[PDB]
Order: sequence, then C-alpha cells, then structure tokens
Amino acid sequence: PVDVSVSIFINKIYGVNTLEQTYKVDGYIVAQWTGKPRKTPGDKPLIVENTQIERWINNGLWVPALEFINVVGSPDTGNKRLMLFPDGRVIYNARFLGSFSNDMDFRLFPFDRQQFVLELEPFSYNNQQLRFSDIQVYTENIDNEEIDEWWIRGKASTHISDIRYDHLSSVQPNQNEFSRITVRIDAVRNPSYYLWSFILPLGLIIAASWSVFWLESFSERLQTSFTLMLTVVAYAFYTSNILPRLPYTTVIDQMIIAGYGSIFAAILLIIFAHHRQANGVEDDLLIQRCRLAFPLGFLAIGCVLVI
Amino acid sequence: PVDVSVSIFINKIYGVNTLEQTYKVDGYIVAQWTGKPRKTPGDKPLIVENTQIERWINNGLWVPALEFINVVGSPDTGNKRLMLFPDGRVIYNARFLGSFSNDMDFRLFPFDRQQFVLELEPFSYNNQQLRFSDIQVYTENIDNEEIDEWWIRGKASTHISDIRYDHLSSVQPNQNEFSRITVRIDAVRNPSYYLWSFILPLGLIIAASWSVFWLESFSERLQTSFTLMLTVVAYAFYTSNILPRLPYTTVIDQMIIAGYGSIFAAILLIIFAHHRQANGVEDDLLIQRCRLAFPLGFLAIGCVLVI
Amino acid sequence: PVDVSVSIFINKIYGVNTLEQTYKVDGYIVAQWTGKPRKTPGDKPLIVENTQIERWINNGLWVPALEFINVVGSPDTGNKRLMLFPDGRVIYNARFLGSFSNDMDFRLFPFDRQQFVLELEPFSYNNQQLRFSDIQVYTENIDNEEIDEWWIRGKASTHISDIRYDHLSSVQPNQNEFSRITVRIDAVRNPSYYLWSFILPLGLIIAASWSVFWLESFSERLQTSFTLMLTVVAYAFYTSNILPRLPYTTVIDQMIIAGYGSIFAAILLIIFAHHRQANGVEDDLLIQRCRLAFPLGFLAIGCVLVI
Amino acid sequence: PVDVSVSIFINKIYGVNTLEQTYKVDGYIVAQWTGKPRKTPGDKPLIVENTQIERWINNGLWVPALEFINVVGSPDTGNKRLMLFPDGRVIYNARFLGSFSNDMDFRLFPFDRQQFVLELEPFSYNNQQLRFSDIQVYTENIDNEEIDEWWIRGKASTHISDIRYDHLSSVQPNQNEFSRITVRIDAVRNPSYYLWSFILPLGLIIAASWSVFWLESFSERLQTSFTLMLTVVAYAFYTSNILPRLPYTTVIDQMIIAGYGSIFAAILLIIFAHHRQANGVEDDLLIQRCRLAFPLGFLAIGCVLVI
Amino acid sequence: PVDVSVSIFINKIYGVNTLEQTYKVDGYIVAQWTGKPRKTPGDKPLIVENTQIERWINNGLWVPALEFINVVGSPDTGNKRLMLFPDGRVIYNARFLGSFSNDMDFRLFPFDRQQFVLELEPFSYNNQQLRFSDIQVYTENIDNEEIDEWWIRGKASTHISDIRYDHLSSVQPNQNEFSRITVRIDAVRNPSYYLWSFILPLGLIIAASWSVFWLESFSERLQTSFTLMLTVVAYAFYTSNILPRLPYTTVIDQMIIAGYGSIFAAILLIIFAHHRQANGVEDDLLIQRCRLAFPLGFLAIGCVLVI
Repeated sequence: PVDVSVSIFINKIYGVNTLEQTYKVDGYIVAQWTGKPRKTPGDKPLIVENTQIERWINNGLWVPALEFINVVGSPDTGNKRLMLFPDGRVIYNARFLGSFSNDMDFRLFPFDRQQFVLELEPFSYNNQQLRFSDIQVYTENIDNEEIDEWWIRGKASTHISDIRYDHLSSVQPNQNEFSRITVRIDAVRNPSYYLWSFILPLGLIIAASWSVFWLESFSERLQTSFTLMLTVVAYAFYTSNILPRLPYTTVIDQMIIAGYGSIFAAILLIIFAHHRQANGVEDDLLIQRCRLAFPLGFLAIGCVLVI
Repeated sequence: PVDVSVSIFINKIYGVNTLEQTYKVDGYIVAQWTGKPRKTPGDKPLIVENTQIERWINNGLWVPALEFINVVGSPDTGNKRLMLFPDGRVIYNARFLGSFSNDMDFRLFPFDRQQFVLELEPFSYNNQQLRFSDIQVYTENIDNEEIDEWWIRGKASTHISDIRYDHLSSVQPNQNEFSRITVRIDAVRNPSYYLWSFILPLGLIIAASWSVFWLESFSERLQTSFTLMLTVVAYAFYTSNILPRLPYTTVIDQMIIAGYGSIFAAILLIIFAHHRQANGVEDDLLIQRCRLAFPLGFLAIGCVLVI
Repeated sequence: PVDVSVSIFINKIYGVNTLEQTYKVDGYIVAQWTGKPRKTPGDKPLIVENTQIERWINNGLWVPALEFINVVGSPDTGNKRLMLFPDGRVIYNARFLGSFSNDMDFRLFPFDRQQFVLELEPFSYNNQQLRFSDIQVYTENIDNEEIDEWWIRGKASTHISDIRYDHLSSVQPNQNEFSRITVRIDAVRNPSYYLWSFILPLGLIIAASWSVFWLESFSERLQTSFTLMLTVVAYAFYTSNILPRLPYTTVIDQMIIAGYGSIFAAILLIIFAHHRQANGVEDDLLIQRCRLAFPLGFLAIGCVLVI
Repeated sequence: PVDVSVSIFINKIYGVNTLEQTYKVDGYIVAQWTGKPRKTPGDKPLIVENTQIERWINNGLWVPALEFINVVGSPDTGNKRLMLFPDGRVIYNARFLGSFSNDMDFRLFPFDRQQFVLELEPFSYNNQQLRFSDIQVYTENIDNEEIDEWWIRGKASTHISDIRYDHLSSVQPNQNEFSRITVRIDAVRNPSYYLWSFILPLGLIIAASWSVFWLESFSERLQTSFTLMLTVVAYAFYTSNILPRLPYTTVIDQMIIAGYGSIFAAILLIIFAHHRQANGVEDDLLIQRCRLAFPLGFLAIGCVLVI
Repeated sequence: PVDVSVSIFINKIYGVNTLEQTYKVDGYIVAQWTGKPRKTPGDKPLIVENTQIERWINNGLWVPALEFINVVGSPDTGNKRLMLFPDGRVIYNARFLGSFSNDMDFRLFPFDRQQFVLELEPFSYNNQQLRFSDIQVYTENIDNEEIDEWWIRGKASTHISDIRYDHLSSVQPNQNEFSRITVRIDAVRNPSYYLWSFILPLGLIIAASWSVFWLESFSERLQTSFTLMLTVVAYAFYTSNILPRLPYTTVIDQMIIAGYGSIFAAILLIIFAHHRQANGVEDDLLIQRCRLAFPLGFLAIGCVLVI
C-alpha cells in the first residue's frame, strides 16, 4: 500500500445550479507519493508537462487516476504537471474544473445552509495498493466580502474514509474496497436579495389584503378582490424561475400560498357578510370590523409561516 | 460465443428532460469475459488505465465496444480500467454519463409513473461471437428520501433479449442478430410541488368563478368576469414552461381548460339572465340562484377531470 | 468508379428546432463496397473497431469519408466498425447523430407538413472515382403511436442524384461533379396541443369581444374594452416563445391580429355609437343591436382566417 | 511569396445572435497553391483525407493554417481534403462552421441592413512568405425566397487587403505585416414579422390612448388611464427578449416610449382639465375637445418617430 | 531564471456574464525567450505550426505552459506558432479565447465601472526557473464608438507581481513562489439603455402614484391603488432577468422598492384620511392636499435613492 498525500487548493466555487443540485468547483489537486528511486539529469527535479506525461505513462511510469465520485461527466482538466525527484518521490499537480453533485436540502431557500462536497477516490487501486495518508485542503483563495452569493463559513473539513463496493464483489473476491477522501465546505446563502426583493412585497400585498375590507359596499369589494388575485397571480409567476422543485414547500412558496389563502379569506368573509343579512335589512358591523383583528391574526399566521 | 458478464452500477439519475424525453444517467459498467490465458508479471492482476488501454487494443488485445442503443450522441465517458488476470479472464470497468431516451407517457403529469431504460448491446459482435450471460444491476447509490423529484420504486429489472436487425441483413446473410440487455428502473414523480403550487390556485380561482355570481347587477358582473379571464390568462401563461407538448391533455391543462369553460359559462349565464327579461321588467331569480348549484356541479366536473 | 451500397437506419428523429430549422437525427450508416481481395486470418471476416480503423487508414486502406451536406457542424459520431471480408468486399458501419438543416415552410404552424432531409455525399471522390449504386433506408425504429410530436407519414423516399459544383471548377477542369443521396422523410406535426391550448382560448376571448356590447352605457363599455386589450396583450405575450419568425403570418398570429382587430372594432363602434347622438338626445338602437350580427360576421372572418 | 488562390463557398448563414453580434456561417474553403513538383502514383492526383493530412504535415509537407480573424473560439471544422498533383500544385479543401463577429449597427431594428464579414488571414506566414492572389466567393447555395429571416442582397464583395500589426513589431523588426481577405455579404432583415406583430398593436394602443378622452367625468378617466399603463407595461414586457441593448434607441423602443408619453400626456391633460375649474363651477370644453387634435398631433409625432 | 517577454494582443472583449461574473476575452499571446543556440535550415527562422509543436516538445524542446489563473475551465485555444531562430531566441505565439472571472462590484448597475483582469502565470516553473521580464499589452483592436455595451476607458495597465503559494509549500520547501502578470483593463458600462428604458418608466409610474390622490372619494381610490400595485408588480417582473443577485441593492431595485413604498404610502394615507372622520362627518382637506407636497417629498426621496 503506497502512501499518497493529497492537497486540494480550491480556487473558486460558483455556478450553484439549484435546479440540478450541481455546483462548479475550480481548483488544483496535488498528489505526493514515493516510488522506486531513479536517475534524473542533475539534482534538479524533472518536470513533465501536459501532453508529455502520457508518453511517460506509456513508457511504464505509474501515475494513478484519482477520480471524483460526485462529479458530473468528466472534469474539464487543464494543465497537468509531474515532478520526478532524484530522491524517489513523485508529485502530480493538476488543474481541474468540475460540476459536482450533492444532496442539497432546501428547507429554507433564502436562509439555506449546505455543504459543498468534493469526493475523491482512486479509480482502480484498492486500499492494499494505494492508501491516502493525509489531506490538507487550502481553502484560501475563497473569501467572503459580503458581495458573494454564498458566504463560505469556516475552513474546509477533511475526512479520509474507507468504502466498500457491492458491484466489485463479483470481480474481486475479498479486496473490493477503496480508500476515499471527502472534503466538505460549509456554506450559507446570502439572504439579503430575497429579503429585500421577494419577501417585503409579499408583506405589502398581504397588508393590502388586510386593507381591502375598508370599503362600505359589497360589489366593488368583490371587484377589488378579483383585481388582487390577479396581482397575487402576477407576482406568483414572478419568482417562478429562481428556485428548484421539492416535495416540501420553501419559504417564498408558503408566502405565496399564504397570500392566496388571504385573498380567498377576503372572498369568504365578504360573501358571508353579504349573507349575514337574514331578511336583507340587517347591517354588517361585527364581521366588517375585521380591519384590526384579521391583520393581527394573519401577522401571527405569517410569524408561524416564517418560523 | 464468448460469455460476457455485465454489472451496471447506477450512481445517480437526474436531468429528466420532459421536453425531449431524455434523462442523464451516471454510473459504472463492468464487463467480465474469459479469453486465452496469458503471462502477467507475478500473480498480481495487470491493471491498465485510461489512455493506455488503446495501446493494448492496437497491440491486438480484444476489447469489445458495448454501445448504448437509446443514448443521445456518445456517452461522455470518464476513467476506464482493464484488469488482465493470469487465470485468463479480463475485466473492463468504465465510468459513463449518458443522455438516454425513452418513450415517456405523460398521461398524468403530476402523478406520472415511467421507467428509465438503459439498453446495452455489442456494436459489432453478434450472438455467435459474443453472448451476454447475466446482468446484475446494483441500483444501490440510488435512494429516495422524500426530497428527490423522482421516487425510485423497487429494484431495477434486468432483461437479456435477442434482437434481429433488418438493415444488417444486406451485409450479413444469416447472422445479423445481436444480443441485448434492457435495464428498466421504475420511477414515480413527486407530485407534492404540483399539488401545492399548480393545482390548489386553480381550485381557488374556480371557486372565485363560482362566487362571481353574487353581484346584483349585470354590468359590473361583466367587468368582474373580464377581470377574471385576465386572471385565468395570467395563470395560464404561468405553468407554460414546465411540461412538454403532447396530443392528449395533461392534468394541469384540463384544469386550465376547465377554468376557461367556467369563466365563459359565467359569461353565458349572465347574458342569458339579462335576456330572460322578456319585456325588460321580469326579474332574475331562478337563474341567479346558481350560487350553490353551479359550484357543486363544477365540483362534480372537476372530480371527473381529476379522475 | 467503385460501386458503393448505402443503408441508412434512422434510429430516432427529435429536437426539431423550429427557430433555426434544424433537427437532430440519430442513426446508423452502412457503406458496402468491393475492392481488391485480401488475406484474412481464417474465413472469418476481420472486424476493426473504433480508434483502430485509423491505423488501417494510415497503413493504406481505402475508407471514404461520406459527409453530410445539410449537417450543422460535424456529426457527433459514436462507434465505427470496418468488416474486411476474404471475398474482397468492405463494410463500413457507423453510428451518427447530427443536427441537420432543411428549408422548413411554416405556412400552417399547428398543421404543418414538412420533410426531414438527410443529404449524403462523398467529400472528395467524384462520380468517376466513387458511385452510389443504391440506398435502402430502414425507417423502422421510427413509429408514431399518437403521443409523438411529429407523425411520420409513410416510408422514407430515397433519391440518387448527380450534382455539379461551381467552386470546384477552378481546381478540377472537367470532373468537378459528385454523386449524392437525398433521403426525404415526410412528417406532419401533431396539432392537438395547439388546438386544445392555443386556439380555443382565442375563440373564447373573441366571443367575449362579441359579448362586450351588452352593456347599456358607454363609459364602462370603454373600461371593459381596455381591460380586454390587456387580456389580449397578456395572451399575446403568451405563445410568443413557441414558434419561429417568418415574413408571412402563421395561424396563431392571424388569430392574435384578429383579436386585436376585434377589440378595436369594439372601440370604434362604441365611439361611433356615442357620436351618433346628433344633438345629444338621440338613442343608440340600430348600432347597439350588433350582439348577433357582429358575432356571426366575425365567425365568417375567423372561418376565412382559418381556411 | 507563394501565390495562394482562395475560393469560399458559403453554404448557409444563420443563427444571427443580435445579443452578441455573432452569426454562424457554414461553408467550404479551398486553397490552391503551387510548390515543388513531386512524384505521385500514376497521373491520378493523390487525395489525402482527414486524420491523414496530419501525417503528411509531420512528414514535412507544407500546409498553411488559414485562420479566421473575426471568429469566436475555433471553427468546428469537419472533413478536410488535400489533393497533391503531379504537376506541382496543392489544393486544400475544408469544411468549416464558425461563429463570426461583426460590428452590427442596429439603427432601425425592424429595417436593419448589415453585412456579414468573413475575415481570413494566414496565421504565421507574412506577405513575403504567402500572398493571396485572388478570391472568388461562390455565394450560390444562399438564396432568398421571402421566407428567410434575412434577405441576402446581391453578390458577395471580395477584398484583398494588407494589414500591419503592432504586437508583432517586437518579435519581427521590419516584416510584421500580413495579407488578408475580407468577404462582405450585404443582408437586409425581413421586417414583415415586426410590422405585423410588434408595431401595429402599438398603433392600436396609442389610438386607444387617443380615445380615452371620450369619457365625460374625471375619476373613471383616471381609472381607465391606470388600466392603460398596465396595458402598456404588459406589452412593454412583451418584446423585451428579441433585441439587443444599445446606447441609442431602436424603433420598437421609441414606440414604447411614445406610448408611455401618450398615456402620461393623458394624465396631465385630465388633471389640468380638473384644475381648469377656477371656482369649481367652470366646465371643461376647449381642453376636452382634444379627441380630434391630439390624435392628429400624435400621428405627426409618430411619423417623426418612424422616419 | 530565463527571461520571458510577453505581449498580449486583446482582440475583443464580450460576453460579460453578470450572473457568473465571467467575461469572454479573445486575443493572442506572444512569449519571447532565449535558450541555447541551434542550427536551422538557412538563416530563415523555423516556423512550427499547430499539431506539430507537440512533436518538438516530445523531442525535447522546452516550451513553457503559461496558464491563466482566473480562467473558467481551459481556454479554447486556436492556432499556435513556434518560431525558432538561428540567433537562439524562441517566440511562441498563440490564439486564445477564455472565460475569465473577476470580483465585479455592482454598486451602481446602470453606471458600473469595473476592470477586466487577465492573470497569467507559469504553471510549473517558479521564479528561479522562469521570470517574466516585461509585458506590453496591445489593446488596439478594442475601440469604443458609442454603440458598444462597455466603453473601454484608457489603456490597459500591466503589472508584474510575485506570488507565493501555501499549497506548494508541502512539495517545495523554500521555492514555492511564482512570477505572475496582471493585466487590468478599466471599463465602464453604457448606461443609456437602462436610463431610457428601465428608469424613466419608474419616474412615470411614481408620478402616477403621486397623481392617484386627485380622486374625491375613497373606494375607487382604493381600487385605483390596487390597479397600481398590479402595474408595479408587472413592471417588477419586468427587469427581473437582466441583473445578478447581490447582498446590497442595485439602482433599479431601489427604484422598485421605492415604487412599492410609494403605492403603500398611498394606501396608508387614504386609510388614515378615511379614519380622520372622528364622527363620520368631518371632511378631509389637510391630508387630501398632498397632491403637491408628497410629490416633491418623494422627488427628494428619489434624489436620495439615485445619489
């Protein structure tokens, strides 16, 4: 089991496709291992660049293919470097961009807190043939300055795990198990755009839904309420292209459903108020005085639907 | 006919393009076959990695090209591995991403139940030259946890079929027939997003279409009904970008057509009620009392259009 | 002139980009020719797979490059096969996906009838050096089952034509002429989605445009008509993203222009009716009784604009 | 200075990205030059196809790389052909698709007249090492038949120019200058779609803006005018996705700004008419009679904003 | 430390993805260095073109890989040239397109002033093995002519810096430090499109929000205000697809929030005016006379929200 030391320098994280739960990570990967000693020209290390490492591999030099488990497709790799040292150690540096996938949990879409996971593993060599000793992830080029769409909180957690595989049991009897590296970078979404553009107008429209009751006759109350639905429909088609589709309901969508329930509540109370006239002569006072009780009640409802 | 054992490990299924009936499958494919025995360095199996299997193929090593029948383009393959054993068996492991196509049937778009089909077949070698013995599909990394947009129900069904070809009859007289593997993974769509965002507002708008009749004069009934159409038009341009185009009509679209038929029904009954005045003096009572019969009738109509 | 027999197996046709008049065709192409006889190992034909035909080509084996004339870019080819027979014939099988272009005529966009054209031609070898003998196109995997967005009507017509070129006259004096194969697959669009979602609401909105006249006073007639425009504007921004842009006007767009002309017609008749008051006292009866003549007249107009 | 004869056969021009000022050109390029005479097998010219010219180039055959100056990225080249003649001349044929860029001037977006520019130049060889003798551009497969989105007017103008470079002065003292070919194909946009879908409804809405004044009281005039803005806003979000963004204002956008200025003009005249009541008793006649002077005045304004 | 002279000719800058803070730069890069003298055929410099430099690199010729630090993926390189001189100097010319990233600061989105940064650095050779002497950036093909979406102000600033790396300390003890080149091209956005299409209608709608108060009764004031919200909602879904998402609020979005605050302000003053009736008989004069004080106050507010 040859010892391999991995260093992952995360250049930048961007392109968080919330639709597909993918995110593009750019960076560098550096693998250090020690093999047989060899003769180099001088004591200078021998640097082999891209479109030239492949000739050394065809010659018989051992370069492992450290794949990414959670990647989409194949990483659009850039330059690659191979330093052969006269001491006997080999350093493989590479630049990678990749669309990585993760099980993002969108419980609170404005206020989300996920982790970007890079999962690195040897493709063919098991634990008895290649073992990852340690990884230090240099998340240093990543920095939040309150303009970034994701605040990257803290450092990056590194984990060296050992993973067995069911599908390699048929081809390998007892050694079908691979070493693996998990790099988790905890990030929180910047909620200020959604707070200042997609939530405050819901508050204004729901306040308007409270203020619709101030009219003293029923027909233009109905016309006002149908104008409102339209308004709520227009702003519901607004914010229909920013967020993914999940079984449970994200915060913007409870606000939209709360707006729908409000406008309808207005419908049912004005129809009931029109039908409180038992003989067509009794006025509407106790149910028409909901201009201060219904607003506070739906403030409580909205406080529930935010918490 | 050399026996080939195939193991397909489905890593993840995503990107279901309902527009094009394509879906991206990531995974690994492992082909086991047995050829002539050979001399390897030691009893250790010889592992040949990517950009190095091609040299062995050019040397004269037999590696079949197991194509995907239902794939879009060519699969964006990643790392590939070839283990040559001193016993005499060869194991070809490969990582594939592919846009696969299937005849998806969108009878009930919120409540759909399809199957993702991976169709694997040798490209050039017929049944007399290469026969698939067995396939076990390790659908294990796939798991539903009620956040996924598709619930993957049960295991994956495997089928080894034998398929003849008409276009290879002109070039091969009697042996133009190929072995084939069909892997079907039954999946059901998560309907909760469509139920809680795209169907309940139809219920509210159609209930509003029922409540439009409570006004006691005809002109602002017409103005209210024209406001409503607009509302139904706005929400009909909503949900115009989520679903494909088919000959028959999916559940959201019967709800939209039902809304159109409702609003118009409101138009025709209020024009008829205005024209029930035979001499301009007869009032409208029996046709204006549809605030409790028309709603239940269209509840029955909606129950038909959901079932 | 070596005789080449071509067999094109159309796997599936999809992705009809009406914007760009391109469509993606997946399939296989099989070229049969006869050259010098050669010695093969045994009487078994020699099969040469992908990333190995190129070595035979570099050795000196003659493989023509049968290009597609009407393709966009280069076809994303998959696996390729070359059978060399001891008899003396060579069979080149290949799997191709291509974005093909054609002069689509969108006279009736819901009810369109076009033909998908695959135009195949040798890239460098003229008629005196390579002649296409016959083509049989196996359009068999293509089948309509009334869910497909295009019904493929009948078989595929094959045509072997002879095409001269002006730009190759300067480099080739008398033989600048190439053989060519045209494969035309006649298809008709499935109109049921457009009939049941994009035409019937025009009928409802135009019927509403007829029913706008039932109001007995002029000001709220104007307000209703301005609400209607908005409605027609909203549904005109609907269906603005499904169809291409042409000089002449497709069926949906005559319906939209007919709706605009209707609503305006309503404007001009109500302004004229308000101005039929010569001294401000004469009522409006003969021009206000267009609730049964204007609807039938625009039924005739719509029958013209559909036929 | 070796003489190179270029023939560019433009197959088709499409994909005019007005957003990015790029357009995709498909076609063929044929370079004729004369070098040292050579021995070929027979008097038949020797044809070298794609993935085989590179071996001749590595052998020592001189093939220049005729780059495109105004291309986006690298051209997605297809098949390439190299005819070596026993006489001594070499013909390099190639099929190219490219995203080409040009300084498109969108002064009149419905009625635009631009030119598609293909700029071809040797990458490394200056004028003293490679000189373009003549170019004839065979724009023949391009034809307008009044369905195309661009009418291609006339032939293609060819220009052989000589261009110096500042950045190659530091590496080449006196010969840093390259020959160049400019091919300009003048095209005019098909305006009929914009005339019949994006300009006539502006005329109808502005005519409605003229007809808003016919109401005899002020409050519902204001409500009608606020309905109108909404209408103008809805149709202003319509046609927000077809055209690029420029400093000056294209014809659709002067029509939208003219509509905004109209509706507001209606606002200011009805507020002024309500404020012409000096003591609340004086009626509004001279400023309310703008139902025939304001429409003709804004006909003149629109005639200015079209010309 | 071999001296390398770099010349970067920026052909064109376009495709500024404000969503991803990426921009596509096309251009040429020319590296001059001096190595061992060599024998060339004649005194003519030896030019080695693309798909032929790699053979010289495999032979043993030293060509450094000058990577881009801030690039997305790998640059879609085009033609490459290598001039070997008999004097002893080597010139490597290359054509590159790249998606480059930068920390764009969107404080004033119509009136933005950023800088496009190209960051060039040797991939493997440190300062002791390769040192950049000087760079002159020939920003000459870039020119503004008041049609471009970005005005490129002034020349391009060049900077030769020295950058240490933490992740290369584990593999290189004392020399882990690389020379680097930063090219900054200051650009300002063309604001005229946003001024003439996305800001002036906000002024008109807010002026309408001021003029809503002229009605003399409360119910249709409320209906007018609900029509207005809808208007503000429709134009708020307008301009929802042009700009990125940031923590702080860009100029269009303060205008949208200012419009929301206006319409609501109208709501609260008309509810308060209706509630200033202490016994239902006191009229509303002092709070209804805000048709000239509220407009100027919100002119001051808008002057704050623009400055």
